[PDB]
Amino acid sequence: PVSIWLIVFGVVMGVIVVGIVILIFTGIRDR
Amino acid sequence: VLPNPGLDARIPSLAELETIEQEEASSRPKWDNKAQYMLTCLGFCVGLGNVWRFPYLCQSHGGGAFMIPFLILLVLEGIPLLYLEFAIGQRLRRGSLGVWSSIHPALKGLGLASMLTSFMVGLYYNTIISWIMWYLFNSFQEPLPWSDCPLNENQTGYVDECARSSPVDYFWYRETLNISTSISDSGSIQWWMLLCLACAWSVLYMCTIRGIETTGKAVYITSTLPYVVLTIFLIRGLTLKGATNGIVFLFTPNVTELAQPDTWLDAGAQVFFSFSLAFGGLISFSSYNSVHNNCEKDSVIVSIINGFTSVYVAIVVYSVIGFRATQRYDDCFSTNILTLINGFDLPEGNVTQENFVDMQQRCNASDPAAYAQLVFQTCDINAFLSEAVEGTGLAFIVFTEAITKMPLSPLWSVLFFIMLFCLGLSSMFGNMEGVVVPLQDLRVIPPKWPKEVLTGLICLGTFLIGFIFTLNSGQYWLSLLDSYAGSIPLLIIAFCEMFSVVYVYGVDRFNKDIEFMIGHKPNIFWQVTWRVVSPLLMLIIFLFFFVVEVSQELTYSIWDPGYEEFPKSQKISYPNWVYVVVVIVAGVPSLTIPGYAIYKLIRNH
Ligand SMILES: *[C@@H]1O[C@H](CO)[C@@H](O[C@@H]2O[C@H](CO)[C@@H](O)[C@H](O)[C@H]2NC(C)=O)[C@H](O)[C@H]1NC(C)=O
Ligand SMILES: *[C@@H]1O[C@H](CO)[C@@H](O)[C@H](O)[C@H]1NC(C)=O
Ligand SMILES: *[C@@H]1O[C@H](CO)[C@@H](O)[C@H](O)[C@H]1NC(C)=O
Ligand SMILES: *[C@@H]1O[C@H](CO)[C@@H](O)[C@H](O)[C@H]1NC(C)=O
Ligand SMILES: *[C@@H]1O[C@H](CO)[C@@H](O)[C@H](O)[C@H]1NC(C)=O
Repeated sequence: PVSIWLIVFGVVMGVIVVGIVILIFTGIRDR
Repeated sequence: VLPNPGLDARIPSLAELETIEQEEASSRPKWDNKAQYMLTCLGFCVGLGNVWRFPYLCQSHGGGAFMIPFLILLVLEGIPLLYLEFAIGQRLRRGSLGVWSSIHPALKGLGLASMLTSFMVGLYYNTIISWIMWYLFNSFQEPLPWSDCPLNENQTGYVDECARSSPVDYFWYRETLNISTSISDSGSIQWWMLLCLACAWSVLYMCTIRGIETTGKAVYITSTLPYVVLTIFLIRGLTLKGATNGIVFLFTPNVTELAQPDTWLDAGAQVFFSFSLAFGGLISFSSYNSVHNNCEKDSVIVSIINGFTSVYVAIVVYSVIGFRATQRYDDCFSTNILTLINGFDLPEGNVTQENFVDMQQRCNASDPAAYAQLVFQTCDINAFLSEAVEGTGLAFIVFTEAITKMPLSPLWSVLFFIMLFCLGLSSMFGNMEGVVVPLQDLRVIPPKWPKEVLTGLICLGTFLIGFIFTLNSGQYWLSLLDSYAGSIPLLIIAFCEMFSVVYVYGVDRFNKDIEFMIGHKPNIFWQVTWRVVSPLLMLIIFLFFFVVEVSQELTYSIWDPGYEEFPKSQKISYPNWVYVVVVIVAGVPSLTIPGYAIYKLIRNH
């Protein structure tokens, strides 16, 4: 009922964009 | 030896090099450890070609012996080249395009040929990682989606092409790719694949954001993990049913295959891809080291681990092929048992494998005209071990079928697809280093706009060109470019690096400068292979290319489900407009090396 390959995509695509955000953040910061 | 003037006051000088590193601590990145540099160089040599390209060529070309060929060619092309590439970046202190423009600035095409080659290899290798993480998302469920056929509309029979083919062969061509019947017929963008592509490029932009001070920890993990998993697959692979029957089949020597012009080409063109030579990334990674770093000991350690790993992955791969071929031989031979039991009324455990042939003739001597309707199979090993699958099918229709017949199916599939992911990732780091650093020495953007902004426009710009391989015919496009591209550019760029250091820079200036870094001017073995052996040995690989290109009858494989005698193979002879694509991807990286050299010599004079 959930299309199980979508929710594993979701918890992976969640980590990467918050992994990127913090990245650019600290970047410009110590920049 | 070639008379170029003004070599000094264009490169740094030898007495000035002891002061240049206490000022390039700013405005130039630097490694933290020595192991941070060796782990990002092993990840650039080992990836995705030791899995589905080398163990096929190790066997198909008289395995057990091909080892011999692959070896010699190694300590002859590979060693010398890698060494000369490591020692040229440490000295001239620039990237790839800055080194060849420092020595005779009318040359400059080796930097632009390495950038065009790194753009095209990293464009389609980020679609293979897009396919790999699609199979990783479809794990974490105990009935795997490539384990059984779906029902159609009335729930009475299977889907028609899942029954004639295999269910795994159905998950690739219809539920992953949705492939078409030709390269001419293309459709829509196929959303799921697109989402996956996005994910791949995003995961790549997070790891290579701030140049080299991110791909450090990255390399660490993305370089060890692959090794540990590969190991875990050895003590599981050598235990199942039919390993040591697929290891022996890999190492059977056939000495007739040594006397072939096609053997030594792909054994030669694998060495330039077992390493990462003529790509322009190993010069930019070596240019961050200290000036007195030993680059002679690094090129031997890197090449020993690369020659040991390629044998080590072939042991792991052919243990799984040996398990799948023993299983298919037993689920074939048990159906030849089941036919006569259903026709001659014999007990259950009656007529096993030890007594097949004698119980064939006991029945036909008992009563004739009842054996004539019996359909038996002629299945035998060395016919189940001998399929010629290569390039993507060794992971998506061969390796993942043997995983479903193991004990814990959704755990050996998560461990298998995170490993491939890691390999892909390290190779990606390499190619990205290859396209960003020559795009800074060209100065396409102002000296504002920091390192986050240039990498973000490469990861977004190569994403939109990657829409070609998400179409319905997107797998015929990816099988086209690969080979060609790689091969040609690699060989050509690799020859002019060995030429323009020995005969344009000067191998006598080179020796002195090397000695200044390490001491002990290199041996007679280094002087022989640099001067005479490896430039000569790289010409007969270039001569064998135009021998095997003019007679192989260039074709490609399609799927075509609505076709008479369907699940065998197909070759249908590429259209005439595809030579435009072959000339573009293989010719213009090869022709910018003379093309800029003709332009610069007629702009001055
Ligand atoms: C060892 O390698 C040779 C080299 O190709 C294989 O040889 C050929 O066999 C085919 C039969 O299908 C002939 O059409 C070719 O002309 C043969 N080539 C030569 C050069 O004679 C041979 O099959 C390999 N050995 C085994 C056991 O497979
Ligand atoms: C199969 O399904 C179709 C509708 O998709 C239906 O018309 C047909 O009667 C079904 N066949 C059987 C044998 O039930
Ligand atoms: C691709 O899949 C869609 C449904 O997802 C289907 O309508 C279409 O026919 C498929 N393409 C081909 C070439 O069969
Ligand atoms: C198969 O049947 C024959 C016929 O009686 C019998 O002698 C033999 O023991 C049987 N084999 C097994 C494994 O039971
Ligand atoms: C029974 O069939 C086999 C298969 O063709 C044949 O070789 C054999 O000779 C037959 N037996 C007799 C008695 O003809």
